[PDB]
Amino acid sequence: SSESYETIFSQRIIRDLQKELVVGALFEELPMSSKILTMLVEPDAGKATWVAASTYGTDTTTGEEVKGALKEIHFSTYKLAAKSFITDETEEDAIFSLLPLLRKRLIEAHAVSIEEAFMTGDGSGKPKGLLTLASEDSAKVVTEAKADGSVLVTAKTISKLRRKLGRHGLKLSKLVLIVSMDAYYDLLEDEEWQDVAQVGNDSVKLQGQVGRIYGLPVVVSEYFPAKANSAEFAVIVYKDNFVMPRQRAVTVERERQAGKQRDAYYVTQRVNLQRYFANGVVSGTYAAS
Amino acid sequence: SSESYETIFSQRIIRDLQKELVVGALFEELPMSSKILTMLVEPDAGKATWVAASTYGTDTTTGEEVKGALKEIHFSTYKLAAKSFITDETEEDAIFSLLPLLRKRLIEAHAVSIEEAFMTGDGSGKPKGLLTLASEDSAKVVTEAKADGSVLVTAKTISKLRRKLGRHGLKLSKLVLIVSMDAYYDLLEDEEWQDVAQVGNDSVKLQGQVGRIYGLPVVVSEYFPAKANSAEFAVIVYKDNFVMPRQRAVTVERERQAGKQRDAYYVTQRVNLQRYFANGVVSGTYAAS
Amino acid sequence: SSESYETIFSQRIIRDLQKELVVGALFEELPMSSKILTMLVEPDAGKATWVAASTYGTDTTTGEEVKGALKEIHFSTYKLAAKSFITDETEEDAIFSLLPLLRKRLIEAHAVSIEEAFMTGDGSGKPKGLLTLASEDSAKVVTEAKADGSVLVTAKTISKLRRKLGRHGLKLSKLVLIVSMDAYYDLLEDEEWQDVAQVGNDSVKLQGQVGRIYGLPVVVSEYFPAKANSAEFAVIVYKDNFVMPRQRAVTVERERQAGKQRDAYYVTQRVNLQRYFANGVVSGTYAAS
Amino acid sequence: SSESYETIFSQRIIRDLQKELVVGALFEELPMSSKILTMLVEPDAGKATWVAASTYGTDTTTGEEVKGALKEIHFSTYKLAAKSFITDETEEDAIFSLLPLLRKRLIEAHAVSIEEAFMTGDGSGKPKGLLTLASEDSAKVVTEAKADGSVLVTAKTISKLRRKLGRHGLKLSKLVLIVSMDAYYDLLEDEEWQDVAQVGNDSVKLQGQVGRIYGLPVVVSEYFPAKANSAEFAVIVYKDNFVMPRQRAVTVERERQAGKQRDAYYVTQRVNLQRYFANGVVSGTYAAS
Repeated sequence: SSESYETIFSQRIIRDLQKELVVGALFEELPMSSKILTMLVEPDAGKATWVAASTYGTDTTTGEEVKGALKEIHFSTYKLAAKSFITDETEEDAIFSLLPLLRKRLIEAHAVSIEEAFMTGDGSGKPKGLLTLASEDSAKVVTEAKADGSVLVTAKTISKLRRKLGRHGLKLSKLVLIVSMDAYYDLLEDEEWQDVAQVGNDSVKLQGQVGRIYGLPVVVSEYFPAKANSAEFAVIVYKDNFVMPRQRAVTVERERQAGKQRDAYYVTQRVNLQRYFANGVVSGTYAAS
Repeated sequence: SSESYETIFSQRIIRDLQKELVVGALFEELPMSSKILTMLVEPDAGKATWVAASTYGTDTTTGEEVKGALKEIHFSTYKLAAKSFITDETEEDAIFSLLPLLRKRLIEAHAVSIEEAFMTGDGSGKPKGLLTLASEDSAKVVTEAKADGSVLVTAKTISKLRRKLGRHGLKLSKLVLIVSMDAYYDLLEDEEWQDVAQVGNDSVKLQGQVGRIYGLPVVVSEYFPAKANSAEFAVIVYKDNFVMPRQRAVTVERERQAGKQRDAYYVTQRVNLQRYFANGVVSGTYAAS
Repeated sequence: SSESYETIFSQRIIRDLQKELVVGALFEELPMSSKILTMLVEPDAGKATWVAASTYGTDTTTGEEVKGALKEIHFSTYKLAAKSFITDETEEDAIFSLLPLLRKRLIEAHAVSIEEAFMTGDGSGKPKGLLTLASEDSAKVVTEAKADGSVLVTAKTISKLRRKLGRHGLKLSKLVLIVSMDAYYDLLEDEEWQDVAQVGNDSVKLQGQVGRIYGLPVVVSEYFPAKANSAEFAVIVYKDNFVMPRQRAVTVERERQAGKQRDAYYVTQRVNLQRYFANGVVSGTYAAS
Repeated sequence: SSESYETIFSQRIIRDLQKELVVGALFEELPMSSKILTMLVEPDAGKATWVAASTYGTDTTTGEEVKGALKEIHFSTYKLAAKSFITDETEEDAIFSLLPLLRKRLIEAHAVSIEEAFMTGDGSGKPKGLLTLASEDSAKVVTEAKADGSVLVTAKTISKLRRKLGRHGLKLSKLVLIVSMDAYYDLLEDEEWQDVAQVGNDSVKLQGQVGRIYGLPVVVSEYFPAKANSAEFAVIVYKDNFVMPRQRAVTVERERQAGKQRDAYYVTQRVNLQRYFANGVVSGTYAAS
């Protein structure tokens, strides 16, 4: 068995085993099944639930009241997908060892670029991605940090960030933060360490990553491209905004020629990303100015 | 058609299986069946149970003597419904495995709403809430920590109110304590810190809640409003104070029509959770003042 | 029905779990067959029971020698019971779950006042009370403390009294300590720890009690009357000085009336507190005089 | 006859026990098989696939995106060994078995040289010391520890080193570092211990090599050169590149006699190491600057 049925199910074993690279794929693994997944619920927005039934239980105010709502809420995927160019006609030179040692390799780049597009993706070919999203959220809190000019890397920006989002977003459950390593090195390697920047392990016995800010643990890995202009952050509630539609099977369809001794290698699971709301994150900013 | 009667024992059973929030969502639970479980009893208030009964015995002060007692020990219930359909009308091009995909979220909305109604609450339709309890208990004598910033994150507060309720009840079974996240970091991974909440299991040993301050496990659960003023404690013994007359085994009310682009699955719950005695809970305190 | 032999069992097992109040009594609880138990021996309050019996057989001083200890070794326990009564009218509603969840409080507050008697009681109706028996041994010898005006004794008195029944009490196996909670606040949270007070956990090892001096587990409070004139300490070797004859395994009888539709139960108990010899606890004073 | 056809197979098990030298050979065995081991493939430059390819899946920069890449996968260890001998005329003291005294330090010195060569190797015959490998890349990046003249041994140094690393590297997952005891001697006996270096063990639990910088079980050992210039650290992830290619199992080569009272136990070795790519570790400097 070669490019057939042998380094296949361990590929998905890796692919769940690499859920483990998570610049923010800790998100709500919606396990999709058919396709046009489409609930038409009302949001978890605005309530305030029942008067538990008697006479006129707040019968003057209000009713329904805000949104609410009915978004509605349709989802599917992008049939997300991978492929492994190598030399395959000469693969029968009796090794079977080499090749799983040649394996793993590409689940890495697979999931990494997957998360890259998952935070930097246009809803197009790949689904949606944070920095597009937070950009099209108009979330450039312009510009409370100032684009490498003046290293104002405290938390006041993050403070009114949290207190902008605190309607919708909750308080510190979980509420998260994906910065730049430059922003890291601006908010770690300092005395500030506010509430926490150091160390954000610190105990540990809880889940997340390097760094904690104000209770929010911190993520880096820089898909803002560097210096001055993007967000430098991703201050978002890790609950009230975003789930992860994955559908079902990745499959390692290792087909044949495909010539030049480089024969057909293909991997493929429909996954996606959606939320239920308006914004998760106001961040940066720190932009062109 | 589904969503009328096909998955319900499902929902009640998984609601049993995450009735599981170690904050109040288990307590002194009475799986009730009356509408109002009423009695007129006189528990541990007044007596002086046996006394010597041979010579003199109860002849001067005071007769009743003080409380007492009476309440009366009624136990109504509180109606904890939800009301989230989805439109099954044309969202039906073979879905059905959405029934193993849709649900789940809804009792999560239930139990979060349940707890936040549970700890702060008015008795009107909810029970009267435990953080509000300490407010109407005034169990909340200030100050013992200075109001978000240079907060004396001690435990002599704890010890003082500990024997104060040990004037009420006794000591160290259970005695419990619900904290803020502000009190989470403010008394986890500070120095000393305090009595004991290093480690934070703190053994773990017991039946289960994170932390153990001489027997007081540490509940964040994050519903204290910060802003310098609230408690950041909840000094109570559980195993004295407050029972849960928990009423009904839940039926959803997956009602069909409700037509014209919709359906109707109202959901339900009925419990009650009731003060057993007098003043058996303290909190904070710590406030802004 | 209920109020019956069927429900004494969940009304009598409460004794088994809360005879266990570690607040004032721990002895070899004698299991009694007869009632007015008595031995006729003279215990070893003078013996010395061989020289070898040798070439001499101790003929001169003295002729008995002293007491003795022919008391003679009597026992005669004490009936102890609250009257129990439930709403013996209203429930024909088969609640039952009720009288579990209603009481376990009668055995309890029964035991509460029982230990108020145990610490403090003139011998009739109760058996022996501690501070009343302490009020004959000159246990409250004058003085050690300074009448509620910054009282200064550490375990200084404890060393003195520790010598004073360093007499035929050895040290610290068992020999234990009860104090007051006023004594828990004038000494625990002192700096002392004079060998220990603070923190007195001090592992927490086997059974033990709250706080510890020198190894000795420590109880406080209530049943110690404060008012500066007291024993605010209670030191004794439990093992030598005092024991529990306990006769009546628990009977409560759930015969009915008792009229006015509320009927009759009775939390009968015959146990007894008894000792042997002479002065076996010295503790206080600690005066107001 | 011993040292003949027996202890070789014991030398097998000792070579399996001398897998265990927890300083170096904590990499990844490639157990090769023909002679040289080699797959055909060009290193897959650009993959980073993710088959979108919806429209022109990025049509600008670059178009490869990486020259080239062909390094490549073609590997062979060498004829590595330990010469060994004794005079076998003088273990004839009814022994036939002083190999419990004799070998081990054989196998010690074998692996001692081996991991020494991983500190101090040449790339041909021996593979490589990594300080060598530190040198070629100009990973010796200055100025950090000043020349052992006011040594600026900080982790801010290692922070800029991670500013290199944690891009293509991760953060402390897995990631490692090998020091000198002089290099540890600023991190032994200090308070610095920077964001985390504490301390050594500390929990203790996992691979816990001495020093725990941001959770790095740090190997000291050192067969570096010391004084002013070396690599005081080794900011790496072991799991980045860096596999052992190895060949066979054990072979000691026992041309026995060989007279002149000297044997020939040629304790071979057919293992190796190379990395896998380009940059893999920064360390130093810790120069004469």
